[PDB]
Amino acid sequence: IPLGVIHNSTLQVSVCRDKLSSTNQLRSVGLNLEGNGVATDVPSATKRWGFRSGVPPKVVNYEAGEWAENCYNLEIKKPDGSECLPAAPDGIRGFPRCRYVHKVSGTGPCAGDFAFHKEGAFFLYDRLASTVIYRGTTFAEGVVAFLILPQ
Amino acid sequence: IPLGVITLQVSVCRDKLSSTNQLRSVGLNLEGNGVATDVPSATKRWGFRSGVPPKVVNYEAGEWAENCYNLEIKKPDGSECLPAAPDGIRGFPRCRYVHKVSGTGPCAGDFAFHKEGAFFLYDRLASTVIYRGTTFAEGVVAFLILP
Amino acid sequence: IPLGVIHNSTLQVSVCRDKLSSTNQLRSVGLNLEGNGVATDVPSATKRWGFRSGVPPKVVNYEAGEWAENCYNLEIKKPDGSECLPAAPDGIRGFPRCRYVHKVSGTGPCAGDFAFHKEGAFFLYDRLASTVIYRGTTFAEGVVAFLILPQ
Amino acid sequence: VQLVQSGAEVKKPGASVKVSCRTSGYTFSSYNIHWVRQAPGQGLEWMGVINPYGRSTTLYARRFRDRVTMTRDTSTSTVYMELSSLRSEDTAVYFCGRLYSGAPYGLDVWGQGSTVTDIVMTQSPLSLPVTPGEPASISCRSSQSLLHSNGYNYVDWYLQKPGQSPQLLIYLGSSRASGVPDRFSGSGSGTDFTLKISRVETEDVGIYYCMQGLQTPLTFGGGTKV
Amino acid sequence: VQLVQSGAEVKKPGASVKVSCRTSGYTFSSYNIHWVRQAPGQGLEWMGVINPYGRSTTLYARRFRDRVTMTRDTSTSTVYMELSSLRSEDTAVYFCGRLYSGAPYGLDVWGQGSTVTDIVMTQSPLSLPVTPGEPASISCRSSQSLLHSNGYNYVDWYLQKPGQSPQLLIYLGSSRASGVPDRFSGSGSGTDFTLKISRVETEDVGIYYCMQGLQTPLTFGGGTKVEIK
Amino acid sequence: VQLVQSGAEVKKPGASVKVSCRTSGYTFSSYNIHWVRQAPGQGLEWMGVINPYGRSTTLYARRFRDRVTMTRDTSTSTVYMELSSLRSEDTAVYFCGRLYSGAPYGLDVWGQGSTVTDIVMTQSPLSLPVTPGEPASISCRSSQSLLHSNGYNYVDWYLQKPGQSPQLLIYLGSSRASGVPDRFSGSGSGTDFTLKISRVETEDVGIYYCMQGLQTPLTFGGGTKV
Amino acid sequence: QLVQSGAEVKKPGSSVKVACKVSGGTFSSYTISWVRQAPGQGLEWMGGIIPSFGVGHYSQKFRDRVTLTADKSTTTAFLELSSVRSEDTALYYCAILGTFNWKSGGNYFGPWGQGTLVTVS
Amino acid sequence: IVNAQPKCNPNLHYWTTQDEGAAIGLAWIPYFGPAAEGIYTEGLMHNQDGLICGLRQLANETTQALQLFLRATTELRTFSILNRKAIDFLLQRWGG
Amino acid sequence: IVNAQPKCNPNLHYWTTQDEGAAIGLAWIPYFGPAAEGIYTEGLMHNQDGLICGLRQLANETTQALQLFLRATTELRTFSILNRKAIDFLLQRWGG
Amino acid sequence: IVNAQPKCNPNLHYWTTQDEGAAIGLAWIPYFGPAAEGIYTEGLMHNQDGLICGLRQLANETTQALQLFLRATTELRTFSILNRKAIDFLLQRWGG
Amino acid sequence: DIVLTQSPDSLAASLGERATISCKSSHSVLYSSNNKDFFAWYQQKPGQPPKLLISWASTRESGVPVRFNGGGSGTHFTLTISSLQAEDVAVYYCQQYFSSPITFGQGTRLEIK
Ligand SMILES: *[C@@H]1O[C@H](CO)[C@@H](O[C@@H]2O[C@H](CO)[C@@H](O[C@@H]3O[C@H](CO)[C@@H](O)[C@H](O)[C@@H]3O)[C@H](O)[C@H]2NC(C)=O)[C@H](O)[C@H]1NC(C)=O
Ligand SMILES: *[C@@H]1O[C@H](CO)[C@@H](O[C@@H]2O[C@H](CO)[C@@H](O[C@@H]3O[C@H](CO)[C@@H](O)[C@H](O)[C@@H]3O)[C@H](O)[C@H]2NC(C)=O)[C@H](O)[C@H]1NC(C)=O
Ligand SMILES: *[C@@H]1O[C@H](CO)[C@@H](O[C@@H]2O[C@H](CO)[C@@H](O[C@@H]3O[C@H](CO)[C@@H](O)[C@H](O)[C@@H]3O)[C@H](O)[C@H]2NC(C)=O)[C@H](O)[C@H]1NC(C)=O
Repeated sequence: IPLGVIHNSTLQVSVCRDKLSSTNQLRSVGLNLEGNGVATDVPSATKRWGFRSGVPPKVVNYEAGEWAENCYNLEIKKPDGSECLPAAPDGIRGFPRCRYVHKVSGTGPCAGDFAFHKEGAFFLYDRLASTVIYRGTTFAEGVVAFLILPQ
Repeated sequence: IPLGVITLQVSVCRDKLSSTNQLRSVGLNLEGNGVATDVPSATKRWGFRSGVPPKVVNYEAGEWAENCYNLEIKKPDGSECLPAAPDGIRGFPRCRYVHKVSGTGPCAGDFAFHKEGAFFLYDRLASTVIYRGTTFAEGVVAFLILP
Repeated sequence: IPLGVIHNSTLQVSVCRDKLSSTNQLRSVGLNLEGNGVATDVPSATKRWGFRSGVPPKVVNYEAGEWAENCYNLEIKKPDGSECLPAAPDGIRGFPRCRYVHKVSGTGPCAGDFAFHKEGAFFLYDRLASTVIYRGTTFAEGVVAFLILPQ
Repeated sequence: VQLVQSGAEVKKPGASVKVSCRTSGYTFSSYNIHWVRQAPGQGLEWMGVINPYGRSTTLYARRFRDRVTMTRDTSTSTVYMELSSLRSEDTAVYFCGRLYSGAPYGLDVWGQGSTVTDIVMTQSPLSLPVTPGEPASISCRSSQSLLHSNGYNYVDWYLQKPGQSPQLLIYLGSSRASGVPDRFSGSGSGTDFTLKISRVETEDVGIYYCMQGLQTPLTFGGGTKV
Repeated sequence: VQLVQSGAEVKKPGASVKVSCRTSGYTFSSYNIHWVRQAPGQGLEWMGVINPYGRSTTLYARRFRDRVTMTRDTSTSTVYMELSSLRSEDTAVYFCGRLYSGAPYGLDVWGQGSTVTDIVMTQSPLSLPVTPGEPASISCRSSQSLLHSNGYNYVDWYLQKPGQSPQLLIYLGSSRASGVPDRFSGSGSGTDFTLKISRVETEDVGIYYCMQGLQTPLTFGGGTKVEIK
Repeated sequence: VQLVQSGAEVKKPGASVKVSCRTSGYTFSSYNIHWVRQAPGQGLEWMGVINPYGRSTTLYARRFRDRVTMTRDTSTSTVYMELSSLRSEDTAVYFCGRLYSGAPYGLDVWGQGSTVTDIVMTQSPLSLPVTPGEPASISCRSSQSLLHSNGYNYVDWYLQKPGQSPQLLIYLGSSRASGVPDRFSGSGSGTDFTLKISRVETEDVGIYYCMQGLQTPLTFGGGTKV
Repeated sequence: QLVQSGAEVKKPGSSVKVACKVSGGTFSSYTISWVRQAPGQGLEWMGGIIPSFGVGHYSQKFRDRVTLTADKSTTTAFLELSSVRSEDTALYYCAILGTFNWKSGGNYFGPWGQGTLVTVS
Repeated sequence: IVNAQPKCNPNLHYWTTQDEGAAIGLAWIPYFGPAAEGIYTEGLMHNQDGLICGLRQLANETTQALQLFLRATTELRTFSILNRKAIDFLLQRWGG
Repeated sequence: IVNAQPKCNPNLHYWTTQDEGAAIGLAWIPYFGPAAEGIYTEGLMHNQDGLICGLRQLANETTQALQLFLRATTELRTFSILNRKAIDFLLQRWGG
Repeated sequence: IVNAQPKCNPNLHYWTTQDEGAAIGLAWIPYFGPAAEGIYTEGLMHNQDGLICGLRQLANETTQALQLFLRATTELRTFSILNRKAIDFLLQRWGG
Repeated sequence: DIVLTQSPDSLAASLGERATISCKSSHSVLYSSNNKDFFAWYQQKPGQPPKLLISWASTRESGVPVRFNGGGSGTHFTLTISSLQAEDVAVYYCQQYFSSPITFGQGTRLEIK
């Protein structure tokens, strides 16, 4: 994993010069995909979620995030009415800083057990970043990056 | 998280940390502080709250509990107020006497926290919420660096 | 917990020269009993799994494993027709690489909350050695060891 | 239990005022200290908060940020407050409290010291001077409800006895602090907060202040003289 | 975005060969570099894969293990192959391509190369000579179904003009690549994959390939060379 | 599988006794080493247990605690016990025991050494006249139930030949050890157990001892003659 | 689909037998379950049997006073109360009701029956 | 750290729970104190076009590593990646 | 470590299981092993009145920091705090 | 490493998940990715038979320490044994 | 045992309105690895054996109109009668089959207002 040390004013990926004094100097930041100039409307964003089966979801916490101008909430059902998404396990909640929530509802049949991102990005819930969409709870789309903060 | 090193000093090159077994976490009960342990006064220290996740910490050693509480309460409609006991949670092993609770009627929320601000010990898993059907003792966790 | 150290082709059980450059080389390897002089037939092996109660199951992570010529899938049924093996928890699936799957079943008189191993070994599963048998998922009986790899 | 602070000092603008609040009789790190500013006749305004526990953390009011800094020292167990660029209006009396970090339990103990240079709340009846022996009521109203998930209203009430420090009467909805006569009582319904004095006594002269503890800043009401 | 390869070279069977591929225009650290060999009369064979990531991990075809080595350099953002003994059987042009490591989006850019001394997919038609302006159909058959649990078939179709680098036509089963005319239309049954050429023009004559990305080794099809006749 | 204890260890009142016990033919680290005492009297006493593995954790009885120590030889593969505060009552014959740490599968083989200065269990006959070509039965009862959650019975029976080191007869209820003829079968359930020699041959006579392993401190029965 | 016999009146403190014949499907491996719909007092699952194993998995409250049998000779499930009391006047249904492999012998569900009424004199 | 993004946001607004201020004043008893959404503090970091608009490309470049690490491991909820990185750093220099 | 608590209890009967020598004898295999509640070593300190209720005062002091830390993190069961303490310790000592 | 084991297999055919060889091509994005069984790299160890028998014996010897450690620990799924070993090593060497 | 409770004991709504029935289990009945949860709703019209309305708390049975909707997780489960009809008057029953013994809720009587 590319660890990004901070210079006095800049960033360098990675030397006895680089020093850190405790674990609090290690900061995991979650940056939304909207900060990368990506389209944010529902029809274009919905195309970035697909359905797959045979791969388990893995979740990684992140310490800090950014405000989400548009954060998404998903609740879809195939016409049999079954909840295609997994339930949100305890310890996962909505993304805590959102300007406006898109309460997307869909009828698209689920060919796979889980729904993954098509860009390799993570779904942000609270202080956790997972690889699968969860029912009801509001999530952002973003990536987790590791840094060292200055003394 | 204040430390304890050994006289007791709250934290130096003088005090080493030789091996990982030196670190310990001790679940001292409130009994030593001198708090009353009768049922109706004890019930006052627990309050029902909504909107806070249940947090659990691990302690490695405890103290014999003169009284540990096993709470089983029912909402008036019959639904259980306390959450179901999660996995890996068992009762506090070394009670001398158990003060079972038959029920308190109305329950204002789902989680019951301790108003004074002490953990519920369980078995080597101190938690902030009261779980159902498991014998627990009130107490607080300290961290030490042993010789 | 003893730790193994290698010079070129010999293993030394835990010298200042003994060095470990990074955590990546620390490897936990799980080896099957197929080559440990243990009869791999169904009824000879079935005697080694016995039912107990009142003991919590425990799980350990092993990074690497050995191929299994004989691996067992258990779906034991109580005499009344109920199943007594505990449900497989999340994150645990079958042993990855096995040649022949023994679908052993029908052992009526199981009279315990859990099934433990009479020899002391672990059930490997998928990179998760367990001290208990979980229902419906294939496994192999073996042991888990920890090693520091040479640089 | 007893709290003291630096005596009144006089200075001219364009400089700094430095004050201390010495403590005694309690676990120093346990209690937060709230600094409050009282302009003469203008009620009370929450200067800021400091909790000496562990690594010190200080919060200031947004109206007076970048012009104040409080810091505790544990050797002599004293909290020091520094103000800079003292405007003319800044001449006011200064108070330090001993709020409990555990739960909102009011500010039982206070100090005495002056110098010379959101959830809005209202006090609808401005002042009710009445002949002693008459029950009286005081009303405080807030824009946003003070109900909390645990079911306790964090409303507080204080009495400013003439020329003294604020005195804590009703804390945490309707509970009564020790050392307070039982004539004081109140009801908190979560949106409007009422206090019923059973019979006005000569000691009850003074202005009553309502306090919200749910969210920072800890705004104070105008106060009612009774 | 461009890829350049090493110049023309002729070596002794004893002498090894050193072939350099240089990227330009994109983040070199993310895109896989795939190396393929075009031997006339045998179509193409996938030489290997290099991942220009920090660990610089590599993979080689079984037939070429232990004889070919691949190494990247981030200073020039380049990749290098060194062989061991270039036999006369290997007198074939060497092709460098870049593929997004994030998904089997198909090989995008190609080079030229010059070196001078498994899932079997058989294309059913060997050749289709036809007059221009007449639609055509061409398919290749796979022994193992290439359908993925995702639902996207991982068959990729490429077109090689005579004496030029292979050009990508179809990726992800049926999606059309950037810059390709809308004339071509690919369809995938999951085991036998077909494509309709709307109208055949002079430029579109050449050899057609299907390569699968479902499971290593990435096997190329036999290649149907369509000429106007 | 060969084990030998130290030589004739005769001492004087108050002297220190350092007795050793060798291991041969088996893995030193795995199997635990229990040490027991047989006084001139018929009773047996469990002196203590040492686990050679790793950091060599040891356990001693509440009877002779902290009066005695045990120590492992990592390379010599020999365990030795030293007892200092010696007295006349301590004169006895000390014995080794090889118990599997994995499971109470019984004690495979014992040593023999001389020295000269709770789960209460009982046996029914305490003495039994015998006649050749006859079956025999001996009962053994315990205060606490020995039906461990496994369903097995942590009950053992050993024989001591006249003036000989004891031998392992029955372990885990009814599973006899290798080398014991089929005549020696033991049954039981829960509190009560018995050993029934299907036919006491003229050869096999001596003292019989009943053992429990459910809960330390490990205890021994009185013993019955045959 | 399942069939049953008619209503039955029994003196208190006697043995009542209710029969449920399973026609269609395969009697070898199904999960016969008996439920006691009390009139206006919800339901309760007395217990279930699999004809292959032949021993019913009685519920904790009905283990003492309920016996079950499954016979493939005529493919019928018989339920017998050891003793009968007035409060046991309720609709007894036989259905195919399973659990999470706790007693799953086939699918998790099946068709119910007409239901037998039992009354106490 | 070359910014290959189409458009990059020059400023950042970060919410963070790791401040030790959190419910500064207020309360810390869980029965009292803030809800699940009141812990967070916030700040506006727009210090330079070096850190910001570079962190985004750092995330683009580290997402592959994080995906491979998650596909390798078998623990559902990972919380010790930062601890593992700290141990790797500290142990690299003092290899002996 | 001065105790402001009303009661100081010099007696500290402590049970623990980290000793790893709790099951000397019996068995270590989980099948034949002891019960789940019989794996405990028991003792009493008898060191000092000031040390035991000194620990009690320390536990009062540290409960606030523990509550803050548990509120900050999102992991339900935080089994690894001693590892955090060791990392912080040795990293501030010999780090960099 | 003296085999008390009755029979040592002189070679092992192993599989690993930490190695990167499982997805050299293919893709990292889980959406276009291998199944749960494609995360495995094969390997073979005909050579070094004495090493393999010694490693068998090490596995035998370390079992009961693992069982005792698991029985004492309350955490059901322990993934921190290697991290704890790194702590123990480096703490032992550079602790004081 | 897993005891079930239904919060609306007798909910009545007029024609065309949205009808909610909540049912709070004592234990979790959502299987962990397979996200499927084990909870079923039964519509019993008086004088007829109950019919399985929805299984796994989400999937609608064959012949059942799309009107009937299911949702919820863990302990809390919800049955939604999207648009009440004249014929929908009946009793509704919870059933968990995550672990024996099978337990049914007391029942909700739904009738035209
Ligand atoms: C750690 O030590 C502190 C310092 O003594 C303990 O604080 C005590 O906590 C009690 C219980 O909340 C408080 O007493 C309060 O008194 C008011 C008076 O009106 C009453 O209304 C409340 O209901 C409550 O009884 C007070 O903060 C304090 N009391 C004393 C005598 O110190 C704290 O309990 C100790 N922590 C633990 C875990 O034992
Ligand atoms: C590590 O290797 C040792 C050496 O073989 C293993 O110990 C042996 O384990 C077997 C069980 O597979 C024991 O056999 C049993 O013996 C009892 C009598 O105690 C007998 O009644 C049973 O029927 C069964 O035959 C054996 O005694 C024991 N010791 C020896 C010297 O062989 C150990 O199991 C291995 N550990 C692992 C984790 O595989
Ligand atoms: C990091 O930034 C890069 C730069 O934008 C992102 O790459 C983008 O990746 C997506 C899919 O991985 C590309 O979409 C594809 O476009 C081709 C063009 O024909 C189309 O055929 C495919 O069907 C698909 O739509 C996108 O083009 C590409 N960006 C650019 C400028 O080419 C990448 O996603 C970013 N990573 C993260 C983690 O944010």
